[PDB]
Amino acid sequence: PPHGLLDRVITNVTIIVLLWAVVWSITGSECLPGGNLFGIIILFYCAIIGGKLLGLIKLPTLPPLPSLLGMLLAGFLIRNIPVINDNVQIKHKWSSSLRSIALSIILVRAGLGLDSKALKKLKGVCVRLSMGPCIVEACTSALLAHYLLGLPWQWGFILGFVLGAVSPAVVVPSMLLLQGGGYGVEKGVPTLLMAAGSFDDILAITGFNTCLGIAFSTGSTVFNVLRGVLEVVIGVATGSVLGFFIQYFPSRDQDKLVCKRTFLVLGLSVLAVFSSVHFGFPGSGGLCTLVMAFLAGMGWTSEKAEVEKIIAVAWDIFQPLLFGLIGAEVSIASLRPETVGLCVATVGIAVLIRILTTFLMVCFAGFNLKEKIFISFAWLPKATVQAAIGSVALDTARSHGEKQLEDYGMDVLTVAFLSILITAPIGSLLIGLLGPRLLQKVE
Amino acid sequence: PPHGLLDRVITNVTIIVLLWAVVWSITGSECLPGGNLFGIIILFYCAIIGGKLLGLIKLPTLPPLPSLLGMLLAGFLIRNIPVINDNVQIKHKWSSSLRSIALSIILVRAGLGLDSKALKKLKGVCVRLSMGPCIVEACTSALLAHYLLGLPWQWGFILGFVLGAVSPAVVVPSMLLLQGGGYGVEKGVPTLLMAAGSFDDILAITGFNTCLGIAFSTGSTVFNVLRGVLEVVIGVATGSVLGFFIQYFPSRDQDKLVCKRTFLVLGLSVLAVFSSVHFGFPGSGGLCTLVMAFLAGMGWTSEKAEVEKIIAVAWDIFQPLLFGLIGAEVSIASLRPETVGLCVATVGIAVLIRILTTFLMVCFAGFNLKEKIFISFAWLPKATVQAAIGSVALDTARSHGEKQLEDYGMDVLTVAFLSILITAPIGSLLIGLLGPRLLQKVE
Amino acid sequence: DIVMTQTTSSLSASLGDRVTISCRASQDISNYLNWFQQKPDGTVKLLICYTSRLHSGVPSRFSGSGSGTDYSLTISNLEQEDIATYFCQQDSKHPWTFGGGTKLEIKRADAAPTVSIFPPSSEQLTSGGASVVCFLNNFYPKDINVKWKIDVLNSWTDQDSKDSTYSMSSTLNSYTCEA
Amino acid sequence: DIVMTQTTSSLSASLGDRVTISCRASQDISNYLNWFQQKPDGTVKLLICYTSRLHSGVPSRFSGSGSGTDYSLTISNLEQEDIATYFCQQDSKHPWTFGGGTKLEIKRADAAPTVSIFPPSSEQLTSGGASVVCFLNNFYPKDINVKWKIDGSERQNGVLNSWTDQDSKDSTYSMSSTLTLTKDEYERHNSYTCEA
Amino acid sequence: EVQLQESGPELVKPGASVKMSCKASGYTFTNYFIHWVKQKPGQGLEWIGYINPYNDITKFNEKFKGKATLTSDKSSRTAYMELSSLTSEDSAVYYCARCDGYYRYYAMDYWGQGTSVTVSSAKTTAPSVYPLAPVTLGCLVKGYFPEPVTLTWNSGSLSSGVHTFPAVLQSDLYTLSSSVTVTSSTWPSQSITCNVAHPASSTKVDKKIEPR
Amino acid sequence: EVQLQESGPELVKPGASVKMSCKASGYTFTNYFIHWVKQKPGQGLEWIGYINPYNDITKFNEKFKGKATLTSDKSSRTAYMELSSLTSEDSAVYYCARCDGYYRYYAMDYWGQGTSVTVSSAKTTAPSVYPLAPVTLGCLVKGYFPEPVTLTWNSGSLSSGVHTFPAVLQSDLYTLSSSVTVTSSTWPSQSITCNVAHPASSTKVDKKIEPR
Ligand SMILES: CCCCCCCCCCCCCCCC(=O)OC[C@H](COP(=O)(O)O)OC(=O)CCCCCCCCCCCCCCC
Ligand SMILES: CCCCCCCCCCCCCCCC(=O)OC[C@H](COP(=O)(O)O)OC(=O)CCCCCCCCCCCCCCC
Repeated sequence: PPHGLLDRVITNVTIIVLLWAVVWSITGSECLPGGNLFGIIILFYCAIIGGKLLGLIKLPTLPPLPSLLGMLLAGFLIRNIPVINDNVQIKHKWSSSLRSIALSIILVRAGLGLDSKALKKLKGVCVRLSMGPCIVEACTSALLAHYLLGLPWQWGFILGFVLGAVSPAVVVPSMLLLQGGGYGVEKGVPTLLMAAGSFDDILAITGFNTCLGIAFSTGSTVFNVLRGVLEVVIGVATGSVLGFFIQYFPSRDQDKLVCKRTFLVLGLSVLAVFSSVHFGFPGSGGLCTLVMAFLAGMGWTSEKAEVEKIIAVAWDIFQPLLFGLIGAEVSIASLRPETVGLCVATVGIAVLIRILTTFLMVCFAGFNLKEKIFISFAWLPKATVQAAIGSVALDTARSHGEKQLEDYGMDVLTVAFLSILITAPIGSLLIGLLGPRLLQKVE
Repeated sequence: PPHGLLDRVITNVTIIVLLWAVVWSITGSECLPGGNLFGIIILFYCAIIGGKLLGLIKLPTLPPLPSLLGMLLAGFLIRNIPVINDNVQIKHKWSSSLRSIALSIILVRAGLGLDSKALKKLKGVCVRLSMGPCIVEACTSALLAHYLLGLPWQWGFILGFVLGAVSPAVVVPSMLLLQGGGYGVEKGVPTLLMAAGSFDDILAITGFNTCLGIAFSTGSTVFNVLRGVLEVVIGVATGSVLGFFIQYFPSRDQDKLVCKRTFLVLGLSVLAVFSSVHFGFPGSGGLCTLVMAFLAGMGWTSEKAEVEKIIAVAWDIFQPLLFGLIGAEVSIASLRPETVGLCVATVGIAVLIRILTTFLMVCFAGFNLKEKIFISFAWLPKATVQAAIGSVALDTARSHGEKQLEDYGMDVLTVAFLSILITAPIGSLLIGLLGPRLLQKVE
Repeated sequence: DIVMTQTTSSLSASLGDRVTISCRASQDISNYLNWFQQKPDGTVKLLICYTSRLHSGVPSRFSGSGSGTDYSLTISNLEQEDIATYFCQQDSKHPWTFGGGTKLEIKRADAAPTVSIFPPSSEQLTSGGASVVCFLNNFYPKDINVKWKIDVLNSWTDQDSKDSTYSMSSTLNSYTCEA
Repeated sequence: DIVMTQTTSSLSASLGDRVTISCRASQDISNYLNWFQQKPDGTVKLLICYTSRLHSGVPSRFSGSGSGTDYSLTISNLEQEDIATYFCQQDSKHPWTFGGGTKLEIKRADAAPTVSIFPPSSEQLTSGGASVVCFLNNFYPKDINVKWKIDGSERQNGVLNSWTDQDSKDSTYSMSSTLTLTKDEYERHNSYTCEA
Repeated sequence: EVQLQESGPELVKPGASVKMSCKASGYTFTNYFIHWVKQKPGQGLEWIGYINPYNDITKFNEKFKGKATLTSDKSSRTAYMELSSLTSEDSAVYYCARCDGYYRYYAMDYWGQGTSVTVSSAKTTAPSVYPLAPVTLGCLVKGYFPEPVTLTWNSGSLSSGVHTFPAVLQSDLYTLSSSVTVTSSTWPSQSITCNVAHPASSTKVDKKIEPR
Repeated sequence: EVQLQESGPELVKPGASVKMSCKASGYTFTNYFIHWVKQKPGQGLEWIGYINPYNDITKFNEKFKGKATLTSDKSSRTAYMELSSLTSEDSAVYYCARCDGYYRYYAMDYWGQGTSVTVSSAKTTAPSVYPLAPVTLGCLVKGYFPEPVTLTWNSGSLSSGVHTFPAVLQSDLYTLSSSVTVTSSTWPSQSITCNVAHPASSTKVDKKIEPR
């Protein structure tokens, strides 16, 4: 009977073909070239295959390249090869929804994986790490843009803020892997990085929104600033109430305890994210999910392990979708060689300054030199916020009908895409490498 | 802390509300009154609640009423109460797809649960039980319709054939429950009833189609008859190849063996059903699913138990949907007292003759009197085919623009609905009652 | 398709007698000859479904007898609100077809039109138009003849509700109008 | 509302000189003053994007100089295929506004129209109409005037004029005038004269 | 009770499209068929087609296949008919009636109020009053596009002899004509005038009719 | 090579609606913007609006807001414009041009061929040809609706002096006016008769010119 590599490959290809055929039979034209579901399925498969292929290649001393690069390249190729792009189209609504769901899953994972005892003893450190680097990188990015790119100050700051938020989708999985091996959980480095990861897109989005309002002279800056404070407050409050709720009611006496708990956390996080977006407070959803998951994990001292295992499986399913869609958002039109050199220079210098500032922001936290270096190099990744708000400035400029503002929006979009491309894979690789070396393993 | 009944009810209501809220947040208007998803979710919940409520009530000696009655009544009320019906609308495509998926699930369950050794020793018995009763009940139903209802002979036979196919959705679950307790698996009664269950709609549908063609003088009868033989042949062939395939390739050496096997069987069955419907051979899908599942189970001598457990969970999820939709298909317009008395009389006499004929068809199979009686009373249920093809004759008559033929189609539809209502619950109850008594338990 | 024809397009009747509108099918109608009544103001109500099944709320005076292919509708006694146009419809076959309708004129003694002639107004001549008008009204029955002895726009009035008469208006140096 | 004004609607040019089309904007567009060319057959091609950035494939003779709010397009030398209508467009603001257009007429010696007379034919009257047409052809430049001396009197109603674009061979012009009048009006006159 | 209300009279130009609505109240909308009947003046009614407002299946008379498009809205309880490429023939009154599709003896049994559609080219025009004198007298309102002139006389002249003949259309110009009958002995001095009240042009013209 | 093809000339009645298409080949359709420009005769061009054939966001000039409805179909590779409630002033040529939305110096680099739209109510009519005599002579084609006339003379007649003035509206009666110049010595027996070939009415008329 068949066995070995041939059996595995035949089973996998049959499963892929069968999934597509089932979807086509149920739906019909929607799962044929030019259809939404066909595009989604093809993007999913291509992202998975690219991740695996990139993981396979390891010629030099360094470990294999991350699957993030494979997924991003798969999406990029699907978008920027005309023949494939014509037959692979995904509605914007579906892409946004899938990316939001992936964000919810990863935020739940991060919240469940935090350590309460460690998080208690590093409070100021987390605040500094979440605030300082973003603001300093935004300021220096605006300074660079005003000179290399010629942008005015308002647009320079729009660029800085849209280039100043790290992606939990890149940081959380790697730090969770490290925490699984106990590689740095003696001072709480994984907890510090996972906690601060989710509070960095409320300072970035708020700054970007207020600067955009100033640039287009629309509305008021006071309300735009206060929106961020309100987002923080309502996120914390909703997360607290929901976490204390699910922490108690699903009780040890119920039969399907694990299934009910996982459904509750996942559904509540997804509902929080989507409803917050709907009601005009985007960013309180992530904080609410983080707080709720953290409190629920505190409630289930050790019974949460199965919940996080199921969520990890869900994340393994959803990561290819997220990163393939992020890659598909970018087009070679933005990355044209007219001025791409200066955009790359600005992104590079901004990243260097961000690393330098992150090193300084953790100086007085009691960490050793190696931990400081690891934290500095584990805080660069930038994937999700940049893709979410990358083209908003250009769209607003287009709506207003101006032409110079369109040029500025084009520069902002180019910078965002370059930052994603040259920061997500390098950051993931650097975390994977420097984890075992610089962090003190525990038993 | 909370515990007991209050905790269970609060958790369940919160889960229900959370599911609806998550779907609404993701989708939007589609999960609000008058929306498709809102209707589907409300129908699902109402069917579940009705099933549980009906199961609760048991005043007399007989056990509690079946959940089928609760689900059917939930769908019926949702359809026939104007205020609820206005806000609860489900697209016909979605209803058809969900019913087909439920049929696929139950057919897979039946196929996996068959016994090869028993099925070998009762071959003629299965053929007789699948053929005789359907044809005799169709003939007697046509005879009754021609006199009580005044229908011509062609329409009488259309009625007989649309009233002559039992539902595996009602028979298979009960016989599987009996087989779980080993209540009749010494001569193979559960296998006999489950096997014959999925070959009774190829003859019924074929007879109905040919008689409809004769009545409307469309096409040719030869091709309509040959379609059934072709359906049988291609169903058997496709089932054989697919079953021998999945019986071997997913190997003992693979990690996620159970998950891959369950996905393979379910996806292949769903694909078979839907593709057969699409290509114009409706009915070969069910036979293909039955044969494929049977052969796969033969391949996995004892490792299939987990697969059927997962499929049983899926069926527990999907049964409320199937029966709620079936109930929602019927409207009080058909069940008007103009001539409902004669329709009820015809259905009743046809069912009595069906029982009498089923008793005779198993006379020479070696069964004892009690087994013969149980088989006779376990072969009446009629739920799925009747709802699928109940209104086809009326639709064809409407399309042709005739008026007398519309009257005949109305009579056919009334008979189909009455048969469903007064046969599915009685049949389920009778199986549940007579199982333990008439069947010889094994250890 | 089936063509329904009604012999009489204007059934003259009194206010207290029995009338019978007859509808004749074309090929064959089993009993599918619904009857409709349309009032002069334009409101149409269903009277009888399936040959004789009197509809709910319709007065018992409406007896829809007649079967086979010769169909009929009868009014036991007439009343002022029974004057309308009655249509016979068939739904036996696909394209539903209505009859030509029947108007229930009320009987009265014959009259003679006034046949007045109005030469175009002097203001009209200065305007540029030249339209002569003949006004002959308060006549009965509908049978009239228009002729000119000169040296066309024709409009009729509905049956007068008070005196059950009719009016004719016609439009076009010694101008004479005769009829 | 950045309405763009081109001072000259038709500038005469020889076949070997440097022409300069001037376009001015009613506002301050920085440099977004794309130039377009439309040929007589109706084909329009982009010429110069962003003031002076010559487009790909366009001959080097075109130079889009000019800045501020007063731009200009220049032809180093005039070719026979250069004869067309040139539009200046601005995309600085939301409503993209095009210029009035400029027509390049080839300069030549001044001519005089033939101004022939054509009284309505017998078919006109039998048909039920009466049309008088003047045929003055091969005149230069386009500076012409149309007038009528019907029985001495001048009527300014019922006149149809159709012009012919610059002649591609002799660079001349043609004027077509047609008058539709009542038959009775013609019946009272027999001598028809056309002057210009 | 059950009542169907449809849109009001509409004016269209030839080659244009018109969408008329029919809103039903007093019963379950989705449980009945909606049938459309066109009654051109002079001729009797004539079936157009129907739509099932439960699954939206439409059957059309082969004469109107293409000319009419039937749609329905469950939420609004209204059914729409879309008429395309309107011509002179398409000008008539259109009815919507319901019909129980699952009753062995179904009929219409409930009709709308009518929806006059006029396909013409002219636009709003002010009516012209032409007083007429030699007993009787009328003002013979001349051409006007909009239909509802609502011609009326002063109170007192409406007692008798007020035959108001219907506005006959001709050359896309409705030509109403009225007359008033009064004894000759009562016409030495008349203070009677037909007050034309064309609302579309809002021209409340009187044009006092005088003896000639 | 990249080119855009639009629909042919179309004639519509006033108040109707017209759809015009623009099919783009030679490049990635969804990668550029589709801009619509209307050029009325005599006047200059007028920017109507644009459609982004990647996510379907349209920007409209305030003047043409409501009058135009822009849509696109990636599969069909075409962009459509809707012109509702046409008018005599909506009769003009319409262009579709692409523009690179993500280039800092974008413009409309490639244009369509034009789509003449005529909004009138007349109907196809046979042109009327009238021989003209006193040198030269003309035909003076009279009223006719469409412009496929393509007036021509016999072979060799068009050698010189064949000025064919453009067709003029003339109250929905288009009218050419041709001329032929020949010497007197060559006109004792003239075989030069203009052959009007209006194909819409297929009225191939000759109307031999006679030497009055
Ligand atoms: C608790 C309720 C759970 C019920 C199930 C939820 C829906 C999933 C079942 C899908 C069948 C109904 C919709 C099919 C699409 C349609 O009919 O209609 C097809 C429609 C387009 O036609 P419409 O005009 O009707 O919208 O396409 C869609 O809208 C896409 C819908 C997304 C889901 C399609 C893919 C479903 C694949 C599910 C595989 C199931 C495997 C077996 C599971 C055990
Ligand atoms: C392997 C691929 C799996 C990817 C996931 C499949 C799709 C399920 C995710 C839904 C999000 C995208 C579509 C949302 C509908 C939309 O955007 O668009 C909403 C559309 C209507 O708008 P459109 O015009 O775009 O079709 O509605 C629909 O078509 C209904 C689609 C059926 C599915 C809706 C319900 C999904 C609920 C899923 C809950 C997920 C919980 C978390 C899981 C871990």
